[PDB]
Amino acid sequence: LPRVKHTLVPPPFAHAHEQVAASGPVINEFEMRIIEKEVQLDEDAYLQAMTFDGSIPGPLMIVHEGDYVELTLINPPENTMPHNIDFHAATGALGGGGLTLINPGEKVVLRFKATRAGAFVYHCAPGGPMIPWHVVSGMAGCIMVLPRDGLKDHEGKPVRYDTVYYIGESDHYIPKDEDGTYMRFSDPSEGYEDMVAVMDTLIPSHIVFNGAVGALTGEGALKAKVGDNVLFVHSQPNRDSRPHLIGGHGDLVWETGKFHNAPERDLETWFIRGGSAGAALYKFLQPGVYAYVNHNLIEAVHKGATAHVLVEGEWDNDLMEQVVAPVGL
Amino acid sequence: LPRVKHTLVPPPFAHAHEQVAASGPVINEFEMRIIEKEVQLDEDAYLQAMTFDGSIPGPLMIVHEGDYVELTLINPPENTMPHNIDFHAATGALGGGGLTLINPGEKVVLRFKATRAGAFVYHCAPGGPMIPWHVVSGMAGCIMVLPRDGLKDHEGKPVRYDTVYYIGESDHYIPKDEDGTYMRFSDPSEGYEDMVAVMDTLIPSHIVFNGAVGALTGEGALKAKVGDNVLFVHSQPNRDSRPHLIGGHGDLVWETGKFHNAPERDLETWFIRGGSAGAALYKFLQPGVYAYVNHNLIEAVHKGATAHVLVEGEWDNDLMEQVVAPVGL
Amino acid sequence: LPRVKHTLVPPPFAHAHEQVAASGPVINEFEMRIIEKEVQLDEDAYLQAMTFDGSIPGPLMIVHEGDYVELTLINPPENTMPHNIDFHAATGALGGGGLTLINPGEKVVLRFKATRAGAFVYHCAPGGPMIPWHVVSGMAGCIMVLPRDGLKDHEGKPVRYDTVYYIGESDHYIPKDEDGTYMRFSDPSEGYEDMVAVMDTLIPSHIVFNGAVGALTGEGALKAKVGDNVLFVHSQPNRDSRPHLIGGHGDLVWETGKFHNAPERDLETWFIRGGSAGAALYKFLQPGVYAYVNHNLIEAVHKGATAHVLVEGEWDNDLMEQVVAPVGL
Ligand SMILES: O=N[O-]
Ligand SMILES: O=N[O-]
Ligand SMILES: O=N[O-]
Ligand SMILES: O=N[O-]
Ligand SMILES: O=N[O-]
Ligand SMILES: O=N[O-]
Ligand SMILES: [Cu+2]
Ligand SMILES: [Cu+2]
Ligand SMILES: [Cu+2]
Ligand SMILES: [Cu+2]
Ligand SMILES: [Cu+2]
Ligand SMILES: [Cu+2]
Repeated sequence: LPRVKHTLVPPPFAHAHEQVAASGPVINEFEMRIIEKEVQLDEDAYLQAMTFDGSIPGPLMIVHEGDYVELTLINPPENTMPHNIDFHAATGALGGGGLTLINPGEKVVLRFKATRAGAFVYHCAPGGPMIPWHVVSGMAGCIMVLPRDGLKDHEGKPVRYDTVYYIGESDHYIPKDEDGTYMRFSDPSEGYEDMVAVMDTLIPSHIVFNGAVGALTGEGALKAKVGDNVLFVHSQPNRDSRPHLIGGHGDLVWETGKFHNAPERDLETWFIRGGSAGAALYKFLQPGVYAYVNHNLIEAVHKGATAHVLVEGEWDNDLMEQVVAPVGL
Repeated sequence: LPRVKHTLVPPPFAHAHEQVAASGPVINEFEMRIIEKEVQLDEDAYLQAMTFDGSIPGPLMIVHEGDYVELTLINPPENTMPHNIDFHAATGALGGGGLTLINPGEKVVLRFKATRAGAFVYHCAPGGPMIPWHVVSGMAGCIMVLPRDGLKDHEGKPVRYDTVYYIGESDHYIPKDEDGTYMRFSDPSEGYEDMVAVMDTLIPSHIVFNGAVGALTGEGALKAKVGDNVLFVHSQPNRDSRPHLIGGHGDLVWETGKFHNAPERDLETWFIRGGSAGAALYKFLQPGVYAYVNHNLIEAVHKGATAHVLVEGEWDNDLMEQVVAPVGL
Repeated sequence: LPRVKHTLVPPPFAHAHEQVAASGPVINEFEMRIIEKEVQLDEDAYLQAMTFDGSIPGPLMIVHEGDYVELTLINPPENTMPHNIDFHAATGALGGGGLTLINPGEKVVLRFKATRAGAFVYHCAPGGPMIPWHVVSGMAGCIMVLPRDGLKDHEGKPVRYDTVYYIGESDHYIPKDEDGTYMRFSDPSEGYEDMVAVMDTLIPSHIVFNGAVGALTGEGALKAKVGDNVLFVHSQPNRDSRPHLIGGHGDLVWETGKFHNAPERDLETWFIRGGSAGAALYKFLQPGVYAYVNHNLIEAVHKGATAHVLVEGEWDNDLMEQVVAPVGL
């Protein structure tokens, strides 16, 4: 088999790829470096993060069904924790968790066959209580396994996207000092017991896209043009989400994320099961600002789960028109 | 195009309509008036509500796929807030939110084309933090866009309902005084900061059908007869629900709510994604009292999410029979 | 019609049955005894349980679509509560609830026709507030109604399992003494008011498989061999779950649980709606330890929702291989 090396791009973007496989099965080589660091979630709020390649989420990997994935995972010596990786895309050894546990200052190389098409979470899962703590510290990402013959719709005809954005949603449990302010810590372990108490309540303090409140707004706002077919791949490794495109729809949605399943059409809001990634296509019809949200609007607005899409193009009054502008009674 | 004016009926009922379109595409004219008022949720519990037409939920609008909807929205001068409307049925301008923001004492007229069949939430969404607050104050409703050729089942054959009921479920976050009693306020704004703290916990104090605990029980109990095919359209603008008909089933269920998708059959309980409306048909087989619930039974019973259906007709012992009555051991 | 008597086996196992019906419609006789008892949920944590046959969940009953089910339900005189049973599999009388309410020291015999294929919750539901309390005390179980002609896949071809395990997930609301320790009580009623306060927060203290933390680990660990097609039937009577097989997938999944619906394939995680039971088949490919979890990993690890599967067989390096073992940088 040919081998193909890849250079990962941080989310929400995607490394280069073909939808329809150019070749026969290949071996896909990726490398990631584990990075522990405090990140800023919001104006007043920080997280002792544990990341794949410095990002929340970890970067998107793309391959085709029946390729192999061979990943060099590196845990640099300044890190304080063992770490590993579980690919939900993979068969055996706890998704690879059982074969990839590395200490600060080790590497490991795992190969699995991508026997199943879909977008799949991958996350760290060291063992027992370390499993939820590491995930809720940001250590999760997504791999997308495209059918060899590109995407097909509900009746088997090819559909093609012009753009893919990877939206990684994550819940976090930032504990608070006696004064009601979020706590800062020097390292993750110092934060461990107080994070646990928050985690036990199952109420996230933040729920964010691409690692921070507003990360996908302002300078981070996603971009498209009328007529673009955009694929929105959305992961949530630990808790449910109900993605909605305000002003738009899901044209084709695989909310359970697996491309050989029939997608649903015309959805207003769909459902991402915690522990999973889903995918929705939408072809933009109208220019202007859109917002992509978790539709528990408390989660979208008070917790952080809002992204913006800026869309240029010609407006169509047939689809919508302000007939009479805001006027006195 | 012909224009058709409609007189809205408050939920759970529906204004008059045809399932199969009588005509070609038409323009559907609706008008609603925004009403802010304290409503009573339960014996000891009140809400500073913000409503479309005085009801929680806002009334059901019905049209056919490819019609237009032209809505006059009015915000009377005694109201204290700007308000707007986002139709999830609509394409562009944040579902119409961006073109319908009106101050107390203004109106606006929005037209959109109903290009997509299904039941869809519509809700107020003024901007930022006002978005979740206004929704959780009751400002949401549903529009149903029926395929031109009526409803079809999993294999494309026509199915027809004899009755539709619109069940609008809403979560609310009523804050409490120091003594553990729910607070009352003079206006919504006075309640804003204390409601926010409750909202941040993501735990609703109430979760109600048609605006109040027991609203669809007693005098409000829904009604049918053995042999009636009833469509139960169920909205939840902000939080998930898991509707179940006790004693019954969903014969055909579009839990994501969009009629061109294949429905599922024989369901015991289905799932309404927060931010969405779904629909289930059931043809009654047995007379007697049924309960329609959110099947987190804590939500159904402690929070308010229970409705009753009273069904008359002949009992069938073949389906169920008490073989031996309650007798001593 | 023939009558067939059954001897129930406690979960996670299943009484003997045929997948494809041996005979024409029959009458299935079952008997269960209600048992109230304190059970141990975790090292430091007990529940005033109310059970069908002494187990959480109550045992799995299996029949074929169009059979009848005739159940003798017995409430022994040492119990302190009335109790009843609602089969979600059943049509009329609140799933049988309305015809089966028995006092301590009575029995009742209910017959219903199993007109609908799928796995269905059955639970106690005495009336009003007793409904959620009795369920969250463990009184729920599952009945599985197999199509007469066995299971079929997405395109109608027969699929056959070698093993079925019934995984019953339950949320519990164990209140705590002033010192932060879980309370013990002498009887359920003594615990009623303090459990209620916990229930009102909607945050479970425990969320367990087969009635206790670790119940399906260690000596309880599920077992299979490479090449076994295992059916995992998973119930949750009151709250949602997101089952995931770590190291595996759902080959065919009916997450809403009803076998005449098309299953989805290749799922990483699926969704069990509170108030329902779902089913997933998986044919093991790799030997070793797997974990079956609720993929809110806080729920899986901090709350109790983890089971283990121990699988023997030959390892396949084509599916996965540790290319380079854990080595220094
Ligand atoms: O396949 N997107 O360039
Ligand atoms: O319609 N977006 O909340
Ligand atoms: O279409 N119901 O009268
Ligand atoms: O079966 N109704 O809770
Ligand atoms: O049908 N399992 O022996
Ligand atoms: O991939 N199991 O958390
Ligand atoms: Cu880690
Ligand atoms: Cu996982
Ligand atoms: Cu408003
Ligand atoms: Cu919305
Ligand atoms: Cu009971
Ligand atoms: Cu039930």
